[PDB]
Formats: sequence, structure tokens, C-alpha cells
Amino acid sequence: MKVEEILEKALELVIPDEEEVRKGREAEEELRRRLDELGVEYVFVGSYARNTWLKGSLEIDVFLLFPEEFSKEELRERGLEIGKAVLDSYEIRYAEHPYVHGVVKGVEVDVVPCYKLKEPKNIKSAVDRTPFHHKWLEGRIKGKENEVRLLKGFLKANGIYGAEYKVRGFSGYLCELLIVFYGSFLETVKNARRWTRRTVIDVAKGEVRKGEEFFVVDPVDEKRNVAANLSLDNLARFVHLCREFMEAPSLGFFKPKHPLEIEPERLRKIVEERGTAVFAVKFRKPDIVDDNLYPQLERASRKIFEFLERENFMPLRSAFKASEEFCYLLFECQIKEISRVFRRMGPQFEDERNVKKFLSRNRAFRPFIENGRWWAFEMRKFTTPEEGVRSYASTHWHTLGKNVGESIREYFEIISGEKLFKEPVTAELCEMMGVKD
RNA sequence: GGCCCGGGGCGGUUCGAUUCCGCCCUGGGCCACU
Ligand SMILES: Nc1ncnc2c1ncn2[C@@H]1O[C@H](COP(=O)(O)OP(=O)(O)OP(=O)(O)O)[C@@H](O)[C@H]1O
Ligand SMILES: [Mg+2]
Repeated sequence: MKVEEILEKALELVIPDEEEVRKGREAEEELRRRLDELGVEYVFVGSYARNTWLKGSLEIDVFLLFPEEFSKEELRERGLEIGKAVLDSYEIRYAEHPYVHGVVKGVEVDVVPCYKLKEPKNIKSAVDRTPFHHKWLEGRIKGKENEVRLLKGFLKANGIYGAEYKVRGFSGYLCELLIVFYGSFLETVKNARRWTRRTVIDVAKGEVRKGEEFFVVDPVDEKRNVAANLSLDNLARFVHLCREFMEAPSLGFFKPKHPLEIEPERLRKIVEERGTAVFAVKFRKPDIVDDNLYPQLERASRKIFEFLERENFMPLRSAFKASEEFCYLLFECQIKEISRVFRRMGPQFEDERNVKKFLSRNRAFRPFIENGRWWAFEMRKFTTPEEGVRSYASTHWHTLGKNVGESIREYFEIISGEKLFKEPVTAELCEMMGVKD
């Protein structure tokens, strides 16, 4: 097991077989014919146009070029009209920039409308750079497409591929830029081992400098950070994965990790061993796009975690899961039950004005003096994390994300114990607690 | 939708709040959906 031989075997996993390629070329030819029959102006971009698409994950991107004077509404209406007329079956679901997704002779297709600008200067639609990325890449990625595939396969197998909010990882484009910059997958991995959270990679200048945060400047637009949505943690996982890989090569790094089935009876025993409070807030999943949902699940989950820490329940970690039916914010605290009494800091004995106001307070236990200042015993309105969250969630629902919050407002429940291990969250909990196997 | 920076109004908590928990108005960037 040496890098050399391993990467040789890995190609079998990332390179599309001749049949899959034929399927794409055949689908390409059909798109062309449907589009030419409409006399539409288009251009093939992305993975398929450059032959850097990962085996099994083929998607053809067709970009409909529109004059700059056109309305964003005209693009949407016209582009959606063209997309629907050109796909066997289609689906329209997006967060902001419109596009049609569908199928042609068996392969996934994305028909997207954009403005045909000159200079990726001041983009008008969110996707106007894409055509220029193609221009900039077609002449430089030639001969190294399999190197790109190795990188994509590597990141995909380890859950950090996509740049969408569900993953906060490396986009396909970023991968190609990295390949152009380092020359190959091995080189990229070798150098990535020394990346820092301040690393700046400028491919157009062929330079690596120190910066404010992780920044990969787009050759097409120097102000654009291609890795803007790559989370710090995901950057850290990659760098580490790169160290581990070079240290002990294995094509296991290209094989998707074990689905993991682990029985609920085992989870119960682990939680018992841990002596922690493991619970979850359950509510109905809002009918909105992944790209809108996840950031809200992140916020809600975080706002509640902070409530748990300032409330002294010693939160350990939080996680979340979304099924098609419901959503779950998961928590584990070191404190299952806290006392009713606690001490609140008061003024220094020195100024009677404030000491006076501090003592006029109707109180159950009579404040005391300790180290030069007054302190008072106070009673909590709740003593467990669950009682706390039920309280917080019912009252601060509006701060847990627009849609996620509104849903919790109309309904939510706190699941714990055995009734929790039944829900579709065992995987997430095991992951959250670091259960190995 | 989420994040970041900023205006102007407020409610609650607190001995004490610009500073802690939040709500309305609003201006400007950015990110995801290709
Ligand atoms: N998040 C993004 N950041 C930058 N460019 C992007 C992003 N998403 C899409 N693009 C542009 O649109 C093109 C199409 O992206 P798409 O989502 O189809 O993935 P891809 O790049 O085709 O690779 P793959 O299909 O193998 O994931 C990219 O090649 C790039 O030019
Ligand atoms: Mg594609």
C-alpha cells in the first residue's frame, strides 16, 4: 500500500467507464438538438464540458445566455420556459437564482439562465461568473482531469465535497482551481498538510500568502473567495485527512465510509455509561429548500446551545437531523439536574445606595457578605436542561430562524430516554458522542 | 433564507445595561441554490 499504486487503483473509482461517457455524449447530442430546434443561444459549462465529472455523479450544465438589458424576471420566466420544453421530466426548486432541473436520455441536467456579460466584473445574476470559469479552465485543466476526479472522489468519500450549506465543503470549481495550482492530486494533498486558517491561494498570481482567513481567490474575480463557504472545521478535517493519507495511504480514503447501523440498545448503554442528559427538540420540517433550512437548523441549534451554557447545564455538543417529515435539534449536557438555589453577585459593601437597592428585593433566603461584596441566593424557574429548553423554545421561538422558528411556534416537543432512541437520529447521536466502530 | 457591518426606535432582566435576553424599522456588504 503505497501512494503510487493506491492512486492507480483509485482511478477505477473516480473515472467514468466508456458506457457512462457514451450515455453523457448521447445525452449531450440530444440537448443540442432540442435547443437548436428552439433557436436558443446556449453554452455547455461545468464538470461535463471539461470532463472532470466524478464517476456516478454526472450532471450536464446548460447555460442560457441572455442580453444584459433583460429583467431578472424575464430571465426567470424565459429560462424556466426553455428548460421545461427541453427536459423529459423536470423539477423547479431553488433558493434565489432560478433554473430547471431535469433528465435527458437518463442523465441529470440543469438548465440555467444568466446574463452574457463581458468581464466577470459586476455580476448581475448570481451565476454570471460560471461561463468565465469555463473559459479560464478549459485551456488549463486539459490533461489533468483525472487528477480533478481523484480530488473530488477523496472529498466526497469523506463528506466534505459540496459547497452548499448542507456540506460547507469544497465546490467542484475549487477542486479544479487547486489542481491547476498544484498540478495534481498528490501535490495538492502534500501541500494542504501545511494550510492554516489564514492561508491565501491566488491561482492567477501563482502565489500563496498569509491573510485574514482561508481565501482562494477566483482567477475570474479577485474579490471572490471561491472557498467562502468552506467551514473552518471542514478545512481542518481536510488538512488532517491529508496528513493521515500521506502517512498511511489507503484507497479506503476514496471509499464512502461505513453506513453504520449500531443498535439502539447499544446507544442506551453508552448514554448510561456517560451519565449525561441526551435529548432533542422535535418539530415539523418547513417546506423550504435545503439551502434555506440547514442554516436555520444551525442557528436554532446554536441559540439553544448558548442558552444551555449560560444556564449552567454544561452543554457538551449539539447536532441536528432533518428527515422529510420532521427536524431534530440534538443535545447532550453534563448536568441532568441542578439545584434550585444559586448565587447572584451584588454590589461592594462600599456604596450603600446600591447595597440598599440590592437588599430591598423581596427574597427567600437573606443575602450575605463574602469578600467585600453582597451576594444573594436566588431560585431557578427550572432545574433540568429539558425543562429549560421547553421554556426557552416556547418563548424565544422567533429567534430560532424565520421558518424553523415559526414551525416550533406552532409545535415542538422534547424527546428523551428510550422514546428518543426510536427516532431517526441514532446515527447523529453516535457521531455527536464520538462512539467508535 | 443564513452570516457580517451600520442607523433609529423598544420590551424584559439586573444593585447597576450601550454592554445580558429579546422585539419592531432601516441602510450596506457577503454566502448557499449553477
Ligand atoms: N459554489 C460555487 N462556487 C463557485 N462556482 C460555482 C459554484 N457552484 C457552481 N459554480 C460554477 O458552476 C459550475 C457548475 O457547478 P455544478 O454545481 O454543476 O458542479 P460542477 O462544477 O459541474 O462539478 P460536479 O458536477 O462534478 O459537482 C461550476 O463548474 C462553476 O463554474
Ligand atoms: Mg454538473
